[PDB]
Amino acid sequence: SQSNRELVVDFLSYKLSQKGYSWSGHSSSLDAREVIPMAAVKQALREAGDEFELRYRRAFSDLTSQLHITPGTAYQSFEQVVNELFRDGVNWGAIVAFFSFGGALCVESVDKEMQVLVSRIASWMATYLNDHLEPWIQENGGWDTFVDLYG
Repeated sequence: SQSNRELVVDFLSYKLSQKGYSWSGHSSSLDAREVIPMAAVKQALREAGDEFELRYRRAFSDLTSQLHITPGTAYQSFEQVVNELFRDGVNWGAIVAFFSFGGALCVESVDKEMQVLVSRIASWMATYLNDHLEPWIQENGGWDTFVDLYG
């Protein structure tokens, strides 16, 4: 899904900019599956990832330090480490923790001067979302529901 790549890239750009860095009248019909506009998915995910970042100073330290992310890291290690964010199963709060992990991974790579990692990390996130999370999402009321719940 394109829309998921668009979510990833928006959330990351947002987080990088936030830390001072850089990435580099018609409604839907009812038969549409998401009738909620993408802008509002994005806005809600931005806010929730911001809120998640404020509650959890700690998180990912074991996870990011398990990762030891370099230009040699494969997707499979990222995947393994992300699986642990979902150890107890998928729910919307763990989806926010995932995006937030990706964001923190990006900020860390630009800090250690490995800009090249940004689009890889995004790509791993699109892949993870599409392989692993999107099937749960589209069976749990879509990003429409996520906006309902957090927006």
